[PDB]
Amino acid sequence: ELTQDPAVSVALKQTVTITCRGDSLRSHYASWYQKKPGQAPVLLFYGKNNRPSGIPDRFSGSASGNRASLTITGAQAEDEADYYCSSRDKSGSRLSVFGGGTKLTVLSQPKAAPSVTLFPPSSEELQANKATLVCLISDFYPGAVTVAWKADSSPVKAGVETTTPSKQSNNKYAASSYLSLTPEQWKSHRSYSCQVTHEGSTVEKTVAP
Amino acid sequence: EVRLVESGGGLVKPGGSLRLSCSASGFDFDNAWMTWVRQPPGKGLEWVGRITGPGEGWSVDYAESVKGRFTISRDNTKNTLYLEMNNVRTEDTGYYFCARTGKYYDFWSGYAPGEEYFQDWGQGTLVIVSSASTKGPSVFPLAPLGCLVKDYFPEPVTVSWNSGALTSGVHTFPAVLQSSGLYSLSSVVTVPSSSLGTQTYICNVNHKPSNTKVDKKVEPK
Repeated sequence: ELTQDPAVSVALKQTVTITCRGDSLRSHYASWYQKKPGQAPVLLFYGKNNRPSGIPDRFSGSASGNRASLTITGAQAEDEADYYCSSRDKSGSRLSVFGGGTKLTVLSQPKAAPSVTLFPPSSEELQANKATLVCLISDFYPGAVTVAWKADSSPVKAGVETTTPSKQSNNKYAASSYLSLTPEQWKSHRSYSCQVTHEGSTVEKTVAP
Repeated sequence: EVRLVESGGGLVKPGGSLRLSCSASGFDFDNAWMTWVRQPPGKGLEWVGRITGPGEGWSVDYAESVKGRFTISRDNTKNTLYLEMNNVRTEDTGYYFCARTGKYYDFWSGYAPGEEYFQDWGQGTLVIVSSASTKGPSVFPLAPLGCLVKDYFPEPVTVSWNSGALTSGVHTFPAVLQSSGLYSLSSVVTVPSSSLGTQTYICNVNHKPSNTKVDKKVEPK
């Protein structure tokens, strides 16, 4: 009912506008919330030009037509978060809804390519009639990767579990992807590959029985 | 000075029942509108419901996804707000927040429909609706090096190398939550290639919920 772009990135001290769209906004105000992992959401803006005290002046809102926008003029590193619009779900209704949410990435580090390590199934695991390949990804920035698995240059579309990237101590990111396989498939193919794509550049590691 | 504190979260099986509570101080709780909001891990915020004050007869509205299963009530004498969850499903998993709800409206001009905004929040309480049982990990070596800690519930596990002697170059990756409802993680250490034969590298895995302690030696094929 309320739709926002899932992801946007801004450079430090630059200006970014996060927009919420929906039919209810033609007649209803929207409120705006900042959400960081492990912390309660924070009200940033509501109604017609209302900013709670304690919210820095770089946050401001606007509205026209069927859209509502939150603008950050001069993004800071601490502004990296998820941002949600909220409004009535429709006219004549007592219910409220949140938009899908926008993950704002504030580019606070130089771009860094991921280091990828791929491990084959253990001999002990195979003796247990199981096989898993472990694709470990570390030291990349920003924190977004796409992982693709290939079975002899053929895409594998089952048995893949991938983490969302999590911040390392050195402010780069790490992630992991696991491919579950029967021992038969692991020996039915000559090689298996983990393809990590980051910022348009692909890093591939390969293992074989 | 405004304080909100949620409690009552925990592990519940599908179909079970749960009562969350949110205690409040620092404002006129008795007359305040109060809203429940939830967030599934990794997903967006979801409006659950809201209980009004005296001016609206203490009426309650619910999201359709919880209507008929959740009930919101208040005990003004105790400054406590409640969310009763019955017949919970896996989709009910998430952090649950209570929010003091403001009203943006001008009674005397009537120029706009009233807006509810959430100005103060508690820290949240975590509810996990999972049918998963306590399960110890299977620990597999990752040959040249690391350790694979597979299929455990619940979090956490602890991984150390050489009984804590090897702390340099050790990267323990965050666990993955699989569709099965079980966790897996890997811990990898970077070592000198020449030191392989000289030094024996063992990883220590501890999973206290399952009374599982595994020491796995990692060595080349």
